[PDB]
Amino acid sequence: FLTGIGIITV
Amino acid sequence: GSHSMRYFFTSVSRPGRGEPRFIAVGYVDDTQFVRFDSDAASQRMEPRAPWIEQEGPEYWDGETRKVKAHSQTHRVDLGTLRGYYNQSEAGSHTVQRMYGCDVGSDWRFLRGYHQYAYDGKDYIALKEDLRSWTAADMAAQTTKHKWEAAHVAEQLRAYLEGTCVEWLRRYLENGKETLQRTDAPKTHMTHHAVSDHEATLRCWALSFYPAEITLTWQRDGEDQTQDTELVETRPAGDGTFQKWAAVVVPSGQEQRYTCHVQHEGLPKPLTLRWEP
Amino acid sequence: MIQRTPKIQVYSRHPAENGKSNFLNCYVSGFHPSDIEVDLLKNGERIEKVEHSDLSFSKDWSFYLLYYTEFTPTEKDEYACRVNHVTLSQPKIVKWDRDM
Repeated sequence: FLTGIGIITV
Repeated sequence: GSHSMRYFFTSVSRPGRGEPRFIAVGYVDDTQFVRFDSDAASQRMEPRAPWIEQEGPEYWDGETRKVKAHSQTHRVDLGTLRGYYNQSEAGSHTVQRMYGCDVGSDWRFLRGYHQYAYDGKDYIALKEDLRSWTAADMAAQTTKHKWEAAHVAEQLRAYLEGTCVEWLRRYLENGKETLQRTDAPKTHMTHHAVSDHEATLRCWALSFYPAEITLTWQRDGEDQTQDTELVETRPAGDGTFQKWAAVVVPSGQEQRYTCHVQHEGLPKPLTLRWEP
Repeated sequence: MIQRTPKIQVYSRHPAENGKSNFLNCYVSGFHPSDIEVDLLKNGERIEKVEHSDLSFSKDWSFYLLYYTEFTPTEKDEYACRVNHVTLSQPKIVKWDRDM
């Protein structure tokens, strides 16, 4: 279940 | 009785103006179950295991949306990383990301992880404490600063501690037949006279699961770790694994050699001798 | 820019008894970068319908794929896996041995 938060650009 | 769920994301840029390829795959243990490929026709999270198909219309939107948002951020990362390392727009470059959670024999949180690589090497990694960052070069540090300021660690943390474990469970429960099975190695031994002097003995472990295993030859007592040809464990293509370990020996001395097979799926570590 | 040549294993899904239907597998791993080319061969010519798993990778960031197609091993027939990658000068052929 992919996280919906915590992924933003470097 | 430990389980994990991991997602793995690869984004590769193309020369020039061409769109980056995005691939995502998800795993519970050694079992993959979802994938996404920018190159493929659907444009969706597609199921890769039978038991994940029990999930409904909404589930597939959620993961489709979320995987596209993951892709949009990889698309932009590549642009930024191509800048932080002042690299021409000519060459291909790879971003990889991995994150996931582990529960133990009793389905409670054990550990989580989130790691990011650029060009085949560590770039930024979430620490074990899940609260702070290891940065592999002053470019990662630019990121580290950006990610601190947006509380990225606490965000992934919450995920890893919450929904990640809760979904792992649902999958463990709904793919019962696949995921919480233990398959001991089916073993055999082969022998081939490879000259007058010597012979090859080859010890095989077949159709085992999970993939973890140890095949080691010994001669008499002390063991042969050095004179052994061992391949790395490998998928059978039907959800199980194969491995083998071989040793070359003097013809008529093969009874002196013994193969040791350890695997969660064997109550006792098997030992094998060429017994034709 | 790390590069790593693929390690390559060619083996069958089930133990080979010849004249029986089986799966010829080609496992390429430990490679970087991702772009890779894999042909399953029968007597040095491409087997028609080859399928592969979804690109994934290991903790060391190196990649792995598994290619497979259905085949029926014989005495006469030579199978092999042929691999290419930026790390290689010419393709690498790995012949299939029923006991490897």
